[PDB]
Amino acid sequence: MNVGTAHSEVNPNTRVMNSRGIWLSYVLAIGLLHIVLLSIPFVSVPVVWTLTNLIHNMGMYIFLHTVKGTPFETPDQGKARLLTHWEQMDYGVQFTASRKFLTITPIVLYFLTSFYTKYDQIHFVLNTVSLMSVLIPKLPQLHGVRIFGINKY
Amino acid sequence: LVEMVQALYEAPAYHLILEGILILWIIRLLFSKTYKLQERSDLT
Amino acid sequence: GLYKRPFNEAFEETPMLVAVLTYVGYGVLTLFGYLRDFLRYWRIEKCHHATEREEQKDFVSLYQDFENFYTRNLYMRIRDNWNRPICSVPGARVDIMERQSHDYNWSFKYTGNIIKGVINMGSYNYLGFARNTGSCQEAAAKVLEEYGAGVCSTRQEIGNLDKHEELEELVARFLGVEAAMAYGMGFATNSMNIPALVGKGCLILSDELNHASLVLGARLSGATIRIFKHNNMQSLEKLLKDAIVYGQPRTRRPWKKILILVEGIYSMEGSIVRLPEVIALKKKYKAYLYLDEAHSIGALGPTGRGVVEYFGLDPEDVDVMMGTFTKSFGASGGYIGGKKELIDYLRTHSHSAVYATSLSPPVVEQIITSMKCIMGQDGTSLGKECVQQLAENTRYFRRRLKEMGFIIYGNEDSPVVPLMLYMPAKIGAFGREMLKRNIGVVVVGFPATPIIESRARFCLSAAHTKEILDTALKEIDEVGDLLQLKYSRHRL
Amino acid sequence: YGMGFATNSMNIPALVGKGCLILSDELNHASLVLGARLSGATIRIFKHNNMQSLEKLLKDAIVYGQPRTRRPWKKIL
Repeated sequence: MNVGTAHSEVNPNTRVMNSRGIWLSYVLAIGLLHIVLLSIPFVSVPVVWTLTNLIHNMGMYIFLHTVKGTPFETPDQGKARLLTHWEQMDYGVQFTASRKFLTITPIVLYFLTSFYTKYDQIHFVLNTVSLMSVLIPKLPQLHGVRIFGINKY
Repeated sequence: LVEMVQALYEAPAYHLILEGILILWIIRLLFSKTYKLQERSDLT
Repeated sequence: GLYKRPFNEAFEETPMLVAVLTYVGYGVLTLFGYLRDFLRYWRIEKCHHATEREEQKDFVSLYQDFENFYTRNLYMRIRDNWNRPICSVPGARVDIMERQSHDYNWSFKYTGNIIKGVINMGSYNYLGFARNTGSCQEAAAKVLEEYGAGVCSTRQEIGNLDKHEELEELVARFLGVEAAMAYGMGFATNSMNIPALVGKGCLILSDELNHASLVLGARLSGATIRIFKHNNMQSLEKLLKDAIVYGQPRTRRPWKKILILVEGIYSMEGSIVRLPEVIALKKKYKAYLYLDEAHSIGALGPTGRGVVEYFGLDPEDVDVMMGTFTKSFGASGGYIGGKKELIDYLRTHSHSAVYATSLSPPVVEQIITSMKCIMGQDGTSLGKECVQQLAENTRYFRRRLKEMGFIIYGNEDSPVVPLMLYMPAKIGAFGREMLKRNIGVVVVGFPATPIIESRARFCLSAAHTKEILDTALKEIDEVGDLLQLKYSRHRL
Repeated sequence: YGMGFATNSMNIPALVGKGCLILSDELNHASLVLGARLSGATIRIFKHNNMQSLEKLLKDAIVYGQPRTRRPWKKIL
């Protein structure tokens, strides 16, 4: 339906993360991904956890930090065609329960996978470079900055 | 419990350093009560 | 401020399981939409869309593809619920022309058959003034034969007529305010008269659920806009305090003016504004009030003067009283009422007064006859019966729906009943099944509403009889059993 | 008046009160400083014979206004 029929927000996207049951759905999605990975016979538990962390971090990066804009036409005349979803969230307020939860959960997953990976070096470097890739953009200093002009336009 | 402690003891030092700095980061985030607006302006 | 009568409203919360299933559905739709876009881009599947001409292929693309995402992938699938053509007067029963699509709603073809006698729950005729045969129609026909249809000039120029002055004085008597002015479009009323009242350096406080016309009018004027929560007088009071104290953001100076835009009845939410507390706050903090009464001017009130009569308040407290003739009176138009000085200032400085064509004469005749019937100048008892019947139908329908186990929003008095579906597929399913059983309804989706909350709105009328309501209620019960739409914990 | 010290100490309070601003040099006599203190006005000190400092203080005082609640100063002395 048209944007603005039943609410006055120019960008509904900014609030999709504060809705009811979204956090529980996110957690259940991570759990379902983990179970689907466990369903593979030849794969071993430490590399299962490495794959869980890698796939989660890749998808979360793609959605939160790669895709920019709004899927629906918005009546604010294009505030956020250049902004990504993380920048759009909560109209640019840097801290919020949603942002704190979203930036805390990858670290918890990293601790769990470090425990279950038997502290191996190869897995450690993979998981840590992935965690850095996710966590570097979350810094308030890196708001609306494109390194080497990637995804600016 | 005990097995977890032994497994943590078996790990290198840089890994525990990283985990400690990360838990410190989590504490800082969870106690970052300030909510900035991220706006820049000056009078003309 | 205090309420002479109780103020009952209920907004039940979404069960957690339903929220989780909602997000499952939206995720599946998003993934399959991305897949469909990938298929279409590589030309593996032909796209059923119009493309720019070859002469302009090297121009910059006119649209951004990502903006149309929800239109192609989700809106197109259930597009058949909206834009249903009719071929009859939109009374309690309407005739809907039938259409069929063989390419999954991308293109529609009209079959010969026309559905007849559909129970109408989508039109806005609250008092049932939409008749093709009546006294109003005869008066409109006479004025059409005399004055012709439409005027070809502007009010400030030769386009002003005597019928317009007669309508303005009648409206001023109806509302109880000193003076009123009439416009040819309800949307244009706000969009063209909010900029005149308020400009740069003033503050506008808007509800979360304001109509698009009010938001557009606020945007066109240079005033700062701050949004308080829906019917939360704590939020309104806090915003007023901070606005008066801290002043303008860049250079902390006093605001020239503070204007509060609110509505009588919110159509989608179903709620009625807490007018006494708003009036108390505006009196305490010296702020002006703009009251949109499109949905409440005919439906609410013991006699039908609007929200101000419903609560029993004083019309002189409301600074600006907007309104629309489309909903209740059955003819297109709009109006603003208030003090004589305000009305004269608008007569001189309104955009539509200067540049836009004035209203058609048959429409003003229809409005005059309808409004005289409502206030009872003709002496016929049709004035009281319509309002009483609307109130009875509202109470009966709302109570009997709440006792079936559905979730319903809004006050007990408001004649708009939003039932909640909560799931994207159930929107299309409810629309199609209700049409299959000869009931016409209106459904809304995610971009319009909060993501979890998807609803179907019923607009009751004084034309609906007890038999019609009972038939509709039994059909709604059957559908709710079929689609499992009774999420109410308090009632079963 | 019968005393030069008393002149300032007793007549600066009469001219200026709370809500006004007083701009003082770095080298003002003790009588002027005491008279400024006795009145409730805010006191800001610019550098000795530095009209850049005086101009900057005047600009900021007129622009930003009172510290707690940014309102115009009643007077500037």
